[PDB]
Amino acid sequence: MVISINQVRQLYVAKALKANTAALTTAGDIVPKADTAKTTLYFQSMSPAGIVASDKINLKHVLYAKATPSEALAHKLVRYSVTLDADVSATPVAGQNYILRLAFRQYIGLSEEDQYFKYGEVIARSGMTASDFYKKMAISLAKNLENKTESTPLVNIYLISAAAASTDVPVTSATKESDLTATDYNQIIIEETEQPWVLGMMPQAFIPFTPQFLTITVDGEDRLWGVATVVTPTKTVPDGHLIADLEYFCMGARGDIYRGMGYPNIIKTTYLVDPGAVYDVLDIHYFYTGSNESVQKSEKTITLVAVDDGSHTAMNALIGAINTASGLTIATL
Amino acid sequence: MKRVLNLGNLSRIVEGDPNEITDDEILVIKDKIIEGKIIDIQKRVDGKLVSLITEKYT
Repeated sequence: MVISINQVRQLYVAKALKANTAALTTAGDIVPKADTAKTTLYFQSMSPAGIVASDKINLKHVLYAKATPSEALAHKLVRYSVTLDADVSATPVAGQNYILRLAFRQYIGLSEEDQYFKYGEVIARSGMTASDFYKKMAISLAKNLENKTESTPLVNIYLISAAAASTDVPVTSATKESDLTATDYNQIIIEETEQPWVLGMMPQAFIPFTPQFLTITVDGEDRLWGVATVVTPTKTVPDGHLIADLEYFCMGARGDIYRGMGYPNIIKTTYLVDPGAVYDVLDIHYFYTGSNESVQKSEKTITLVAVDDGSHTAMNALIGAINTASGLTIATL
Repeated sequence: MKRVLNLGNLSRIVEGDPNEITDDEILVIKDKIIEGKIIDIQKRVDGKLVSLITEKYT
């Protein structure tokens, strides 16, 4: 998860807020320090290897300072709703191959020229009601998607009974028609997947898809048999991994930039972000100017991250202390 | 036993929209619920699209 920096970006984790530097005992403790006036701002950050302190911010040269509510970083899993097109026919027509084409973008590569396609097949029979078609279609998708010898997990198939309308029922390549017993299956849902993630190696990413349909011959003409709707999602990624990869990257601006390259001959760096939690982020921008001829600026970013208990309590405590010690008015969350 | 119509009049047995069926062509309406069965054979007479199968009751 390499990012772009305005001449630098630094990160410090706030696992606990203290009043003085004589109280920085634990390896996440932080405290904002500033003059009795308002001339410089810096933070005393307790590292796993002793106290440290951020760069010194000239408060005449603070450009912007703003926090985030920890929900602007969650990625909602793109959810779809497949259905028979009533216009063509509200039921399958016997003797027709109701194929479905799942077009995938951002497959192994990172561009969209990198595409991948996965199909489903359902040959309709006489008396094949709609629920049975969705059942057999979902199963064909699962089977063709998750063959035990298929590396990447691409999508999660689901089904919804018109009775519930909310509780989506899963469909795996291990699922059997015997397990799907209802008869009022209204539609087929398809959803994204949290691809595998590795700290510093494999960034948080997703494979976008769109269900594309194939033509069938209804009364005399070739027509698409379904409808691919983009319904509102219900599942998110909790932002834990973005911050972890952010710290991993932003602690090389403050230390070992090799992070394992010459393996036996490396430095071991500790990280205080728990990937599995959810964080609210504070970010400060500023710059440094020199004297007579050295007027050029050097803009900088000092970044903080706290833990979101759902009420933005810790990040609010930070902002309170920073504004009390700096005269700033960073808006609370 | 012999063929029912010259292939010229059989090549005009089509499968489509009832609104686009003129004369010099016969229409077949395939059945959906049933695979091979047919619903009706139709032939236009005076703008109306009438059936050639005689209605049969109990």
